[PDB]
Amino acid sequence: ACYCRIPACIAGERRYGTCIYQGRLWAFCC
Repeated sequence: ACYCRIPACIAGERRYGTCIYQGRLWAFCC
């Protein structure tokens, strides 16, 4: 399962779609 976009190990994969929730997008983090 993928989490949201947070200043973390965002590398590896980059999600194109963005999640609008409280102003926080979801990057591909695993």
